[PDB]
Amino acid sequence: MNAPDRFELFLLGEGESKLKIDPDTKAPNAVVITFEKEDHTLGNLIRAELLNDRKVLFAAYKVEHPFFARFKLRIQTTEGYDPKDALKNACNSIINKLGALKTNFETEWNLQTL
Amino acid sequence: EEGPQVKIREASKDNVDFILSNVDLAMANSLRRVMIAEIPTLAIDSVEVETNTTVLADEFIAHRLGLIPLQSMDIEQLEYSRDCFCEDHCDKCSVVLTLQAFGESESTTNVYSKDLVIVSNLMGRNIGHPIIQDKEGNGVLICKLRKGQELKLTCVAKKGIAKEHAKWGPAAAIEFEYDPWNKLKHTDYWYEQDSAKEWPQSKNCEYEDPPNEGDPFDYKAQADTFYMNVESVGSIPVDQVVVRGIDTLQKKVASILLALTQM
Amino acid sequence: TLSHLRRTNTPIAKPRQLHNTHWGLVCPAETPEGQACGLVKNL
Amino acid sequence: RGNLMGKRVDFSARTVISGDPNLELDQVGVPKSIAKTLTYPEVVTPYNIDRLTQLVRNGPNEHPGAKYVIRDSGDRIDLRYSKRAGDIQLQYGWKVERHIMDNDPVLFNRQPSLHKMSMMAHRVKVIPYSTFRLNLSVTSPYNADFDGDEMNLHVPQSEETRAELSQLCAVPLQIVSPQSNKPCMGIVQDTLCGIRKLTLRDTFIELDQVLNMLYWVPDWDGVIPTPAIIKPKPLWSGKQILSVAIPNGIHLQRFDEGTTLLSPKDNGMLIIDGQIIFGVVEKKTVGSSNGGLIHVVTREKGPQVCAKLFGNIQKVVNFWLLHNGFSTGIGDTIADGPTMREITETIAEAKKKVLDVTKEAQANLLTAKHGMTLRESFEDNVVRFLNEARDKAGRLAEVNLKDLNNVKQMVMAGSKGSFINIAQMSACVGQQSVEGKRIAFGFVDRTLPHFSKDDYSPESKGFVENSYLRGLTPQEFFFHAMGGREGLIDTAVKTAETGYIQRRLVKALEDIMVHYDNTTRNSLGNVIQFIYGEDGMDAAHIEKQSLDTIGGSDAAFEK
Amino acid sequence: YDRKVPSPTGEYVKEPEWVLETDGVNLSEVMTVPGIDPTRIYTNSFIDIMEVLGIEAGRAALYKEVYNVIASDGSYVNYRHMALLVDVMTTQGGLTSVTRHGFNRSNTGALMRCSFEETVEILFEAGASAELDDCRGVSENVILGQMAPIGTGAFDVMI
Amino acid sequence: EGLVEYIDAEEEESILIAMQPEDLEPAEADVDPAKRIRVSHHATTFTHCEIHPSMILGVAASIIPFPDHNQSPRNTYQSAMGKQAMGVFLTNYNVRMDTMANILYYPQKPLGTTRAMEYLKFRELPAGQNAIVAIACYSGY
Amino acid sequence: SNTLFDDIFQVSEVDPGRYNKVCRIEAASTTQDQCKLTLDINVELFPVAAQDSLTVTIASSLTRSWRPPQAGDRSLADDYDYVMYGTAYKFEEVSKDLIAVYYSFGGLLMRLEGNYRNLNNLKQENAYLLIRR
Amino acid sequence: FDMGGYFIINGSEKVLIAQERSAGNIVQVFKKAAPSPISHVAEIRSALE
Amino acid sequence: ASRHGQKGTIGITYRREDMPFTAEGIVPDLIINPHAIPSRMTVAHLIECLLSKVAALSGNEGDASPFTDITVEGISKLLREHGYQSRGFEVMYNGHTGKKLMAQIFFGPTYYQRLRHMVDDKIHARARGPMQVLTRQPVEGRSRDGGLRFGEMERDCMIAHGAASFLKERLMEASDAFRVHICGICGLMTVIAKLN
Amino acid sequence: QNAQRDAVTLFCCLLRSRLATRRVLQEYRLTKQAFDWVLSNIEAQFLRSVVHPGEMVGVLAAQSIGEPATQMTLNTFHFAGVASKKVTSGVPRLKEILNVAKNMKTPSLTVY
Amino acid sequence: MIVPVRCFSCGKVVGDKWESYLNLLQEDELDEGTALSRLGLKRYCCRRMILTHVDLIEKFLRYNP
Amino acid sequence: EKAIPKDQRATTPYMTKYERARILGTRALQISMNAPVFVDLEGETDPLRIAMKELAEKKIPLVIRRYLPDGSFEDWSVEELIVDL
RNA sequence: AUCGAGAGGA
Ligand SMILES: O=c1ccn([C@H]2C[C@H](O)[C@@H](COP(=O)(O)OP(=O)(O)OP(=O)(O)O)O2)c(=O)[nH]1
Ligand SMILES: [Mg+2]
Ligand SMILES: [Mg+2]
Ligand SMILES: [Zn+2]
Ligand SMILES: [Zn+2]
Repeated sequence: MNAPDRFELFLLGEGESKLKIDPDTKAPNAVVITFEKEDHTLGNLIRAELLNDRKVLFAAYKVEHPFFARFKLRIQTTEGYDPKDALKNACNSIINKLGALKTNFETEWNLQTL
Repeated sequence: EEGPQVKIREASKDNVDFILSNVDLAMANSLRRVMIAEIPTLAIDSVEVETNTTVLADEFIAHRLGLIPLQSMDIEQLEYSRDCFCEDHCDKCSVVLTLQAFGESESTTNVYSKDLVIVSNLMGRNIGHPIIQDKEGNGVLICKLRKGQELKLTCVAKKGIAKEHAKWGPAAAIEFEYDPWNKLKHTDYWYEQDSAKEWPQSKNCEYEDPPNEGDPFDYKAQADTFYMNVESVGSIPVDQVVVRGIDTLQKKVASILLALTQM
Repeated sequence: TLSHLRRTNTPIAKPRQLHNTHWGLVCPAETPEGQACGLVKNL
Repeated sequence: RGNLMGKRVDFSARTVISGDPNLELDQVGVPKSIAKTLTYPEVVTPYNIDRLTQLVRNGPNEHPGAKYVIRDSGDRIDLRYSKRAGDIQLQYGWKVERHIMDNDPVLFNRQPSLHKMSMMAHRVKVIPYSTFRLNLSVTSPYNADFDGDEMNLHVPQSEETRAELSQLCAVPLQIVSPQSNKPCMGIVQDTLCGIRKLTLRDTFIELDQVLNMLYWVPDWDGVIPTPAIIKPKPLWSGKQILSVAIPNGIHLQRFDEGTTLLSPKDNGMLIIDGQIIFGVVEKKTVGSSNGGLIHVVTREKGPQVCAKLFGNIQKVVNFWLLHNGFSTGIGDTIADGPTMREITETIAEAKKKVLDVTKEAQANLLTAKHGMTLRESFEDNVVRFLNEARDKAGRLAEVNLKDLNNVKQMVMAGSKGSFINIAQMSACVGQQSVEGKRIAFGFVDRTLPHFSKDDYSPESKGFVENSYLRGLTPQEFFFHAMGGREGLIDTAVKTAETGYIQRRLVKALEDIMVHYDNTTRNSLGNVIQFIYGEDGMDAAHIEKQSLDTIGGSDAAFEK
Repeated sequence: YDRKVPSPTGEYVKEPEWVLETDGVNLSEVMTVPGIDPTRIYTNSFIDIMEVLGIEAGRAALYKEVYNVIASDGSYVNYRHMALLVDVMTTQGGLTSVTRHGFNRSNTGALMRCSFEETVEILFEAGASAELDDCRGVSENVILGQMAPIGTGAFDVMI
Repeated sequence: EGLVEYIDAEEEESILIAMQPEDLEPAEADVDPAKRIRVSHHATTFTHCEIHPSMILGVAASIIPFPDHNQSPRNTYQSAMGKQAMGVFLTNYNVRMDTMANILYYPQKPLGTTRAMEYLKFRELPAGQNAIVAIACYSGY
Repeated sequence: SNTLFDDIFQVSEVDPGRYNKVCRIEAASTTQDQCKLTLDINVELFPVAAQDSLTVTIASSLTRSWRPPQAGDRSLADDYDYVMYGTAYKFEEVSKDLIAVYYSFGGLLMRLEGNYRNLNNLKQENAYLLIRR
Repeated sequence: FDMGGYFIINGSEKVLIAQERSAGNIVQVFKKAAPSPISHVAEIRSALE
Repeated sequence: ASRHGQKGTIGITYRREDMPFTAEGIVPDLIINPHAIPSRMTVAHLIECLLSKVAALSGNEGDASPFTDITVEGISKLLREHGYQSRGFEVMYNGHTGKKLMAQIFFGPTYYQRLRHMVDDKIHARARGPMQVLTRQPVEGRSRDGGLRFGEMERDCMIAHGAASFLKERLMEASDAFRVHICGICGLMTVIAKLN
Repeated sequence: QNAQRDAVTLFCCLLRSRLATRRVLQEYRLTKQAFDWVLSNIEAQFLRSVVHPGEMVGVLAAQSIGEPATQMTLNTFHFAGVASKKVTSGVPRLKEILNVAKNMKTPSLTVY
Repeated sequence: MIVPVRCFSCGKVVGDKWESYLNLLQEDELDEGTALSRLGLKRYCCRRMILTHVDLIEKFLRYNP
Repeated sequence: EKAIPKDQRATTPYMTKYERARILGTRALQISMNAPVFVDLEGETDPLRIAMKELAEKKIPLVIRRYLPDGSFEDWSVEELIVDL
């Protein structure tokens, strides 16, 4: 009865938009992005992947309260490299691994009987 | 083929068992979380009761009907009511079910999901067909009736995801295990005498090399190669659960790529 | 309900202590805390 | 007493409470419907009118909102009815009864309130669900758990009322209490357990984790510190990142048992500027102890900084803990095959040792200890041979618990459990007692009617050879029951007694206060002390310090 | 007993002593006995210490005795508080118990002594002696709904 | 047929009661270390035997599984709470009309029971569920 | 900048003091007689047995944030296996002429004792330890 | 499953609670408080059944 | 409640994905703290859970009759026969990361009770409402939209803090409060105020 | 002025034991600049340490004694093993003391 | 109160197995262990779902109206 | 009368936590009720934070009347009272 | 609504 609605874990309320990007005031060349209506499914996946890129000085994420779906991702990169480009590559990399994982599974599946 | 590597060891209409190698731990898990909670399915989400002189409470029954698995094959061509421009719902987005039974005999009268009747135009697609894996043809006993008792209701099955209500999950249980011999020192065995004799070796010990005491601890070695088994509840055939899994996860990565562009 | 119907009450030198003679007659565990503890008993 | 010394009040609210690690020490999570019920009257200033005209429009039904707008001419306007509720032009000097919003000062109290710390001002944080949420570290001054305890909250209605709340009653500046010249709050439960686990010299964490932890601290200056290990694989120590949570200019020194600036047991504590040099962080360090980290940080850096310190030590350790895990099984109460035999042959000796004394007393060769009865001395001897029996059996079992034993880890961490607890769970429950004596002959010349008459042996009178693991015998079960009742009884009797003592103390000192000349007086103006506490000093700004001129030889003093 | 006492060289050393321990109290009879130290003899009955050694030694044993309840238990409470209790029980000349007989008999304001115990008869003899009420007691202002002369209201604000 | 007898505390005063037929008299003629340590025979002049020691307990404490492994005041606490637990107080409940009725959707009989439940109608009318519990510091919530 | 100390020690004792990944080690140099070293080593990363002639150094060099190695084109004063980074925290005098320092590597402790450690290991929050072969 | 044993008064089901009292016609001696003249006392509460 | 006086309330609900999971992919309906085990000495709760686990595997009747011959050793033997570490432990993965937990977890079924006392029959909040006739004070009880007692014992805490204004305000603006006319000579409420 | 000298006596003993010449130069090696700074804190912190006129110490003391009272256990004791070590402790003792009770359970002389 | 659909803890449908279970017990005289095994209930959470279950609906149906 | 001259005043020159909590409180009431402000409000809109600023810069025109148990009193401007604490 | 009583929570 004081419970929030269940769809507020995935549906973006009005105004609220998926990403908000903020310039970090601590270290130079670092940024902090808030992700509305996401979680460890995505935060932990982007972060671990954003860490394979050797021009990424820093990358971490965190759900500040488990009541809400928003999580924060902080990225820092080498001079010359934009933090948003590092994210972009991070995503693409994932997406290609997944279209790979998918074709590989389908092929396997069809070779099975029963 | 280029990337992450999959190998089936068993398949049925209900389970797929596979090794999954050349992948990041964070991906394997992320995939399971999505596979559990985020792949769209059809289930009942409105019941309108005309008569319920049963032994059970209205919303008690309504609850049971939620959890009844329904064919979700062609789900991708059905809309969310929140989206669809209809007022309330139509055959473009929702599927209407009926249920009637009256107490006929002296003996107790049973009410099974096989008794649900689709009434919406299906527009020829594989949607809403209360999944029966039962051997005698009637799956999921909804409720029981005496002699003169009656139940007459109307259901509306809609597209949804586990995150909303757990009824909407095609998941069941997902077995997930890496590094069966603990070569990675990801765990620390609790014991009284001797670890190995005290803890049972997992079935997946045959698929990896023995640790060998004569070797120092490998500190570069990483979480890679994952033994999984995905079980399907019924609404989507197993393979598809993993596939729309891999897919919905790909789709939601992209929604971000996209979001970077607009702003 | 089964509990309530087998209850004892005791109005007003050591009336609250589980006395040796209770053994078998009055449950040694079941009694309310505080206030009227060990005065109210169950069989 | 019932309508003047205390009365039922408006603007006060009540619910079940729950703990929330991601909440600030001085915050309080207010369930949102409550937040929509309770109101603050606020005058209309050019500084607020943009927040207020907006807030009026939102109306009584959506959160950040208002009912009732009071104008001059005294007259109210009900924002739930009234046709002009989506109209309305606020004048300067009108009042708007707004809803309670994030960061409003509110009095928060748990009963019985017996204490200044049973009543603290918190910062509001409106939240979903119907429980007040609080930081675990404000658990103790309130003396509250989360097994269904319930707390009140009173909302200040006036400007200086709220001043008086956030300047006198605020949580941060109740951290260090005049009661005992020591902090009344500290790290507890999970965090206290984890912070030990985290700080072991064995605990190392690698890059991935380290970055999320760093990030978890909201004060963190964005500087990865250099890893203790940079050889084959950059690793950080638990001590290393925990230190990120501890501020600058913070010095602390301990020494426990075998502590030699080289802590060959990793005990004691040395913290040299924001950095921990050696020693496991536990209770004596980070509890509500006297020369502890909290005491120091409050005193050195201020309440505000110290308040946030709880926040940080939690956010990290809790995070670390989540990903390490911690449990406790029944396997954690099983001694030793060989150890069980020892414990058994240890009780068994104390059995014969009692036999012998008894056998002695029965043959009239027992002598009375000066000033006590013949039979009194026997009871004394026997009761002693049996307490020693239990305690020795207990230590035999404690010695045998490995460091990986979860029970033993909560004991070492000082988070929950004692020696007696290990003892009774796995060695031997011990002697039972009522009225300060071993079990009484309730039936004539025996304790239960399964015994013979004039039987004085251990088992006959309440000794419980078994442990909670092995299970009590029928007789033992009953005796222990008799002992337990006696405990429940005077817990019910204590709270009655002490509740009255408190009232009388309170009522008898009530009007004693320090006047504007440091003289201590009452309403009558009678001097009680001439200089408060004999030194004019405040109890909170005092700590235990060592008087160097007192001890040591006359040579050593001179040198 | 253990006893720490200055060695000939300066430092304190463990020097153990025989101490006699009694059931019952007759103080001014046993101190005058030959062979004992009359200077360090002690009794828990502070109500006797008060009687033989006067009010101050009373105050001192009373405190020592209250302190001993806390400490023996395992708790610590700063001295200034017990000192204040002990002082309050003692600034009247003898021992005033924290009881409707002790402190509440004092001639503080009627309104504030009535709020404790014996509410009505404290208010009867108040009407009978025509008592003047100070209105400096916390409780009297609580009762009147005014701002008590307390912390915040201990003074005045002015232009 | 004089196989069983009634006794009140007064009479209890004059009798020697065994605790179990076997472990309290088969004679004298090896041991399991896990088992709770026994008293003795040590008195061989019995007049009566307990029907069963567990009957010393009332109706509420009869639901507690392994009470002889619990510290006694807890046992008292559980008997305070057994009374407050939702269940199915009667079968005809859809027919009665009384202020306040609480029924569990899916009552389960518990997985560990007592022989006393059999006579207390608890597995027929349970109050409780078999929840898969995990003992762990997780979120810290 | 630059080295601060050097010597080949001979390990006299390896003790696993109630730990699993760490060991306190006892060693003395073979080149110099009045010199000794006690040390906490991560014995999962760099295993050490009794009488294992290790080489030991301190530096202060090869401050901002630590960036990941990315040693595509890098160079650190490491020709070595095991390498730590710590803080000096007591410089002790064992009278007449003997001196001893204490180092902490976030808890992994070191105690070194000699004399010609003279105009060398200052009050520096610096110091890296380097061990080889 | 209903066990009975309760009454019903104005459609409210009522339970009578057992009352503990001391038994009559039993004779008992009681050592009495030291600040009183009576050393011991024997007592009987005699009533008709 | 469990049936060993283990009270206590829900602090939060995680969906199945955020829960810790076993390798077979089981997940807890419930997580309780290892920290409410060792002071309370409720070993029966531990034994239940171990026993209950074997029932559920073998399909048997968990017998927890007090004074019987069943042992934690006995049970454990039976439990290892079904293929699990005999003391009730089980390797688990954190659900956020997939990463294996360092610590193993005692994990098994355990009879739990749902008691009366649910939050939404306690949440109570007043900000002015109905008043008693006699004392012009807030009425008693939630079920009637009443106030909460600010007791004399709480009034003490407020005095200790020195909060004089806030104490006056609780005891005037909230709750009571009234204006009367006083005789300057007699000092009584005799004055008839023909006010206005 | 006399009361003021006393109020401070004990702190000055600590003050001199610490800020004594040999120490200030040999143990903790202060310089003229650090030393005035030390003399400057010690004053400030001392003034910040004084009690505030206004403090309600009456109530503060009561609650500082009643509150740990409510945490006390064993109104018997663990002295119990000995049948004569029965010195009235814990809450029933507080009850006597606060009551100035003429007839206490365990009167005792301790004789030196 | 009728067999619940879907095991609580995991989500496997068990609501269609009550009839069969009662028959494997009565008709083939099997034991609840091998009964449960044969119905394809391996994980012990789903096993508890059916083994615990008490079918009170029978007694409810016994009231005439 | 009674009073006490600005000389021979024996009470602390420092403000007490209770003096300042009331001062802030009192000023916070005036600011909140639109009365004029004597400081450069660097974007502060909170009436109490504004009273805190006016304090830090000793531009609050109030006087404390400290009472003595005899009845006599000492006056202190908020200007002259030290606000360490 | 009020007076009483009883049950129960921390
Ligand atoms: O210094 C202490 C003393 C006790 N306890 C805990 C131990 C146990 O978990 C609980 C038992 O004490 P008690 O029975 O007095 O209180 P409770 O258990 O918290 O129950 P409740 O809150 O209902 O009074 O208090 C501590 O954590 N620290
Ligand atoms: Mg507690
Ligand atoms: Mg509680
Ligand atoms: Zn539609
Ligand atoms: Zn299941």
